[PDB]
Amino acid sequence: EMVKKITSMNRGDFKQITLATGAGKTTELPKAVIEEIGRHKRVLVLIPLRAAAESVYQYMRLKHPSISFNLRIGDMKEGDMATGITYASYGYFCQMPQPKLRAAMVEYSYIFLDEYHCATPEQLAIIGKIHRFSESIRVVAMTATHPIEEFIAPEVMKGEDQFLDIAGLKIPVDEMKGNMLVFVPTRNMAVEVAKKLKAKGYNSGYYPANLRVVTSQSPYVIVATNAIETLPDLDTVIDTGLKCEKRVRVSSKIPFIVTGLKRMAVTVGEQAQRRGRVGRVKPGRYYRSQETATGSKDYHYDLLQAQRYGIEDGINVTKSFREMNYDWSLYEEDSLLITQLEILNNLLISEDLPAAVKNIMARTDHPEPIQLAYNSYEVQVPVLFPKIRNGEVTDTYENYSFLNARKLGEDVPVYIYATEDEDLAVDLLGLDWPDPGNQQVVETGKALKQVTGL
Repeated sequence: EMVKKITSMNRGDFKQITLATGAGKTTELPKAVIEEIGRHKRVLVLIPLRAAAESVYQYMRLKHPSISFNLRIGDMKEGDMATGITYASYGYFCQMPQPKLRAAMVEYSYIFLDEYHCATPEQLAIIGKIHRFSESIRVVAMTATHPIEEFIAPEVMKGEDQFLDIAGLKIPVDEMKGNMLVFVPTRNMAVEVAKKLKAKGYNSGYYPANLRVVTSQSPYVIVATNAIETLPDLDTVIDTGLKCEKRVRVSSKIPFIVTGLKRMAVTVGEQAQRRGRVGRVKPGRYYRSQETATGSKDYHYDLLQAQRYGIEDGINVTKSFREMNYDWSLYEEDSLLITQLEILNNLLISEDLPAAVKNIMARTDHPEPIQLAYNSYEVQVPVLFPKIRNGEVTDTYENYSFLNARKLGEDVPVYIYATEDEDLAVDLLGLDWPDPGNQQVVETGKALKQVTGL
């Protein structure tokens, strides 16, 4: 039925498709579109995960031997002209330079965007990069967006006397005749307060081989992280409603960009994963905490990692994102931070990147190679900041391949981009970030003070 909606479209129109019925919104809708449009025509489907693109590819070449199917999760294909439907990852087209990306994308009758709501750096790069020639393409963006009892589990006050201590959540002792699953933010608590249940008397386990031995005996009470990737006869769910995910702080004073792991609330979909862990077998329970699960995923960190894919081509990934989201209306905007990340994206690409630094990004194991690109405007040698452990300065450092870095000492560098832990060392060692020495970063700073005021 939605086929004649999709087949109304000219080159230069976009549609958002909400419906996600059956085991394949991304399987059945393009099938129906290529039935109507013809097997002589190439159709593109873009899937976040590499494995999901392969899984859907295997299933569709099996259910449908009349229609041709193609997989693109690896290396580039030059002059690629496969005539059927193509299941590809976003990372695949993220290899492509802008002439090649254009040359690839105009060759399709339709381009289907699957699970745009994940907002991975490869996703935000692609969707922003294709909107640059939005006039030449037909773009369709689709998404997904037994009894369970609701109680907001109340927070435990310090020094307080039919309840048990579960990381500051009030859950009754009577619910320890069942089988319960604890969701926690810190990668540390799932070792510690999971040990505590065993130190209280409750049979417990953390986050494969250790899981199989733990799962068999009862009562079982497990503390776990975000691993949907079901469960042996799960009775009850407890949720702290929080997670540990990356944030980006922007300031007009050095360091301009600060990033790191932070305790933030989950989304509605990410909560539905926690709400939907029990129930299917028998009517189970749900105990969340007193924080609102957000409507959208806060993507601003991934948007920063996304800027890396615009450097070689000279594309402002953040500018390209802003305009795409004005036309297509895919995501929620924090106007101020988006506006702030843009001026930094003007700094990032204001100059040609030095050939040496352009090598280091490609071959290193640094989790944030973008940090090297931002700091190259002020620093010619990367700086090893002493690692922070349990909020305190250590003697340990990060050994990252190809960095050729200088250890901090007391010499504090002029950094445009820093980490919370790097910023904390400078607080705690009793030290100060110096002022900008390069005028282009001065210019960016003046601009960021201006855009916060309004």
